Amino acid sequence: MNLFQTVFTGSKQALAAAEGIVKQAVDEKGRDYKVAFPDTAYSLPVIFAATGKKITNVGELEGALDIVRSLIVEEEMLDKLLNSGLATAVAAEIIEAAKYVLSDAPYAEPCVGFISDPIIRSLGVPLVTGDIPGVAVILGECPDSETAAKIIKDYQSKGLLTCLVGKVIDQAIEGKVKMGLDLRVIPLGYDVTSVIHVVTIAIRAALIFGGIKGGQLNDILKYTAERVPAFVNAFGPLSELVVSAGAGAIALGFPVLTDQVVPEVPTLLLTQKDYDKMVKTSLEARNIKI
Amino acid sequence: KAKSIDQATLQLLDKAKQDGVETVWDRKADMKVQCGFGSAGVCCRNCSMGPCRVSPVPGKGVERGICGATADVIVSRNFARMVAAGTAAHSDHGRSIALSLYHTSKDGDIKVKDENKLKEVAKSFNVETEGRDIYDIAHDVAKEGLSNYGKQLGEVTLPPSLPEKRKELWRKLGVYPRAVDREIAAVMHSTHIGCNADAEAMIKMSMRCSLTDGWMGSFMGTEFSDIMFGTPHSIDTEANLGVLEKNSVNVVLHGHEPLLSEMVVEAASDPELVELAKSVGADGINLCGMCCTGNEVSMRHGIKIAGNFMQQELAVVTGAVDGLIVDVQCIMPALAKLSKSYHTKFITTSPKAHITDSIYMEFDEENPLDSAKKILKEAILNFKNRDQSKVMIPELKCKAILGYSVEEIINKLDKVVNTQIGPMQTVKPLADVLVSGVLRGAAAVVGCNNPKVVQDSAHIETIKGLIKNDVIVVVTGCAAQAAAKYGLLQKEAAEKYAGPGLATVCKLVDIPPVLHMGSCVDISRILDLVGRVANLLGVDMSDLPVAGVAPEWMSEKAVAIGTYVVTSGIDTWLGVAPPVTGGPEVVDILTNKMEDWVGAKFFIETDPHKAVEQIVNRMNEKRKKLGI
Ligand code: SF4
Repeated sequence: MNLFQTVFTGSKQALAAAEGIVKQAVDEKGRDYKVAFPDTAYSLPVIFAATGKKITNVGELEGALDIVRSLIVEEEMLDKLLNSGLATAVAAEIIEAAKYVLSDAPYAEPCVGFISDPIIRSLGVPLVTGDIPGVAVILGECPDSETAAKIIKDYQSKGLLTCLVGKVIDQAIEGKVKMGLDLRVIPLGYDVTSVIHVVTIAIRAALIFGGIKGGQLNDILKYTAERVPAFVNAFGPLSELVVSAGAGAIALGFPVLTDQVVPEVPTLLLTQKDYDKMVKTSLEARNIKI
Repeated sequence: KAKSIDQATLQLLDKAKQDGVETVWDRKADMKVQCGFGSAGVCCRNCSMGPCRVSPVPGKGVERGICGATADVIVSRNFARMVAAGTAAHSDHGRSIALSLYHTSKDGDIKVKDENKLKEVAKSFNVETEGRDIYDIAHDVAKEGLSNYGKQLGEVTLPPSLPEKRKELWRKLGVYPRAVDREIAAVMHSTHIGCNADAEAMIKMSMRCSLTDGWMGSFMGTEFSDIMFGTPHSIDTEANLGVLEKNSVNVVLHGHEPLLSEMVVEAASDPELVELAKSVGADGINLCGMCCTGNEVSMRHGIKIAGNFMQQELAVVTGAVDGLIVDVQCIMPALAKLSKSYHTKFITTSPKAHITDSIYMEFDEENPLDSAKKILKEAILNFKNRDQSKVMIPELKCKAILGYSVEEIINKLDKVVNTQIGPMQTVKPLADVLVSGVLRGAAAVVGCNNPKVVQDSAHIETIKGLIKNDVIVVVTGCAAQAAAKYGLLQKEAAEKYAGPGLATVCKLVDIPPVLHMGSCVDISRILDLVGRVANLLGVDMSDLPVAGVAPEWMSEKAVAIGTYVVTSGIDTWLGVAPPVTGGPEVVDILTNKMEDWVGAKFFIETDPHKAVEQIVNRMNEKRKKLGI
């Protein structure tokens, strides 16, 4: 299975999970039931950026699966791969929205789940200033808790805002990593779809700071690529869904670095086994100056 | 039918009609319906019992020549002789280059300009370098290269980029190369009356001969030219007939051998010659190149390219060419007649290529610079005979970027290498983009023009289709010059013609979507590149999604090139049918059975859009075989 086929398989799995969870939400709560994220002004940010539509009820959430379906075209060209990554991102957002409408408190501490607009505005000032020179999106599991803690604290000591997805949260807790918004170590959630909660940070950064109106998807992608200094460090074995989510990160212009053997793409998808050089490799790949 | 897609070509054809001079198009029209027997390859003249012609349609008419040779035998022998002639042309070019290398000296006209390249080549030839004088090394390297041409005992020396698997496959098949002249002689011997009358064996002998061109003759010529005249790097130039200057002396270098054109370029900066050009009433000296010698001087110095093969006559039709200096190969003899209608001095310089009624000034290899200065002085003095009322230079020229040797490509690829990962100075970024599928493949577009095809149409259509399908294109020779004239050799072309993956790659690496890798002998560079990629991936060259295209080929050299490209394991599309349709067995060998032998085969397709589609499908199926 080559890179394109891996991304397409991951996007289809994300679509299947989104369809299942949306069906569950439709069964339990009804199509008139409200759909929203806590304290946001852009409804579902990824769908709002891609199309301009605001998802307000469960029926509209079910109708948002058509966006995911139309974004998956299985032809081995780079544009289709980027669109398939975006389909995975939209599907992950739909899954997170369904989680919020199904459970009153989908995320428990230390996971924070969705990040509200006021937090985005608070982080915007140090973002453009340079006190936050980048965003380290750490996903998966490191071979040890010690190495995960070392990498996370290396990013933290450099001022980067690091977000954690997956078992790396538990490894960092075992590694005595101090977490919080002021400490710049944000645990999003144990599921892969929780990575969307940092993706919407970039998307809304284009909506708030950039002033790009909803539906101008190419302008949003250009803004995230040229303004948001985010990158992905994917540790541990990578499923097709993880690779598809990484394709979404690449579609947003965010390079993906991993310790796994993957079909490398220069400046976009890079393998770095040496955990002692992963921080420097990511800073170089994202062109970050400390 | 239109004669060309190039507007400057069309304007000069109108001028040639107004001036009452004949062109290659006019002679093609005069030839009318060409002989069917010769077109199918079923005519034989190998002995004076003939001429013999057998039916191109099996089961009808005369079946055998007088000696009993079948249509397949006649076709296979004719094809083999074309391969032998092409191999001879390329090998003679490389032999001259090696002899020039052998005569290099510190204080002479010919020096060593790339010592690192010479040391790497010496490593490839098992020549010691440590603690040695550079010219002693150069002479030893030249001796080894010369031995490759005529050794009768032992094995020849092949470049390290050639995969071990490909060499083992050649040895098992029986096509492993011997000395170049020995293989040419073997082909000529086996086509003699009453020798080889088996099509498969004949084709295998021709493949064996073509390998000595691709991997020994052209390769050594290219690498020694780099050693003596400098490795090409990315450089700007201008292309098409508009580069001629009305108010300057115009000196057009046509042919293939680079030593003469290098010495002419050096002589053009001589203060006495510049002063002489001023004194004859010209603003200066304007050197322009055509065909492969133009490609060489343009790759290494940015000399403007006046035009490719079927434009050579039109260069004279402008009435502005004060001197036309030619060495060997692809020099239309009609130029001698044509220059009578203008003031142009048509100067032959090589004992290998005498042309009747041209001015012969033998280029002296013993004193190359002085000889080049004398020839250039004749061209400059001819400026006084210019008739400015007969001058018409089209205002049509195009910016081009070239100089993409393998070394230059590797240097460009270093830009997209993460320093914390590495390694540097490899083809690894290219291998990565090919394996990931961001690039679907790489295609080489090579070859001449041919009056049978609208000039430059097939080259341009094939190149645009390939780059639109995210296939990166490397170009050589007259195809490269067609791309230069059209405007494809530009960074902007990436966003104008390329597909998404290739556009992203071009933006990241800062290269045009079409890479000009030099002259016809520089096709060896392409081989080198492919080999490196294969050696990096641990596979044979036949496992890669690569292809070669000759949309508008005419020469025997093109036949030899396609043969050795297929024998190396690279599928080749021919835009002009070779004279083999009369032999069904030969057609079946070249287009079907060759894949069993060397993993690649010929594709005959005269429609460029269909050729692009077939190339994409073949690359995709090879990718699926490879798992990428
Ligand atoms: S070699 Fe045979 S087929 Fe050819 S001309 Fe002589 S007799 Fe005829």
